[PDB]
Amino acid sequence: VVKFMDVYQRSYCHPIETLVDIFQEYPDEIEYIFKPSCVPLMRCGGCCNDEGLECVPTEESNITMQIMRIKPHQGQHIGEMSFLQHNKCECRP
Amino acid sequence: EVVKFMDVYQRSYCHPIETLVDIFQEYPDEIEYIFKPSCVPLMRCGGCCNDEGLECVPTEESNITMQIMRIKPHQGQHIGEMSFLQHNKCECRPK
Amino acid sequence: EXCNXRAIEAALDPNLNDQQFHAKIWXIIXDC
Amino acid sequence: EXCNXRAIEAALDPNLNDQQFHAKIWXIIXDC
Repeated sequence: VVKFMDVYQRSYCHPIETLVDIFQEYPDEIEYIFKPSCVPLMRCGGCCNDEGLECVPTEESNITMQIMRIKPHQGQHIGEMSFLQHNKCECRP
Repeated sequence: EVVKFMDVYQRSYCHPIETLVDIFQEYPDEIEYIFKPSCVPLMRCGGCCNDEGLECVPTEESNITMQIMRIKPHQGQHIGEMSFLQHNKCECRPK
Repeated sequence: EXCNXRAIEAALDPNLNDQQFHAKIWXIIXDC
Repeated sequence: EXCNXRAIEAALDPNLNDQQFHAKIWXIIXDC
């Protein structure tokens, strides 16, 4: 049984690897198709354990990945993309 | 320092990953009590099958047990253990 | 373990509030 | 970067399909 202390510590609000849809991060073009269609990103996770507190990113950076953009029957190219990452998270009103 | 395509593919490809799930989602019923923490870390299926006709499902699964505070507001708060389902394996399968 | 002890007795204190108890346990996590 | 070489070249193959291409990168994921 995992101890309350470890559950509390490990689940408390903090940046965690999160698999995000590229289409959610780029709704503007549903024209292409991306391989992989989802990407790992450090994002805010956990709970602040308060009613009146939410978890927001404080520090944010930019990561760059090689992804396949694929236009069906029109051809497919490989390139770089930039995604947002969360370097720090805080519990705030 | 740009991450290579192969590593992006491998790391985002379908697999069990740590996932913070709200306890109220694992127990939609009841809801008389309140849970501290309000969310708990659980291995779940994540990623993409990179196919149109495939979805990612858990094939093998176990049970993890955690010490959580169950709290009835103004009625008191006690500590106990709860069991959640975790995913030990995931695969890409049709639908 | 005495650490997880402290963290449980903290959590059982009715006369506390979320943020005070939060502080109290995150002393036992700051240390242990 | 050889392993990643093969992994990009495979992915650029138009005449392949999702599941065949998949196999090919995973032949290089069979090695690296």
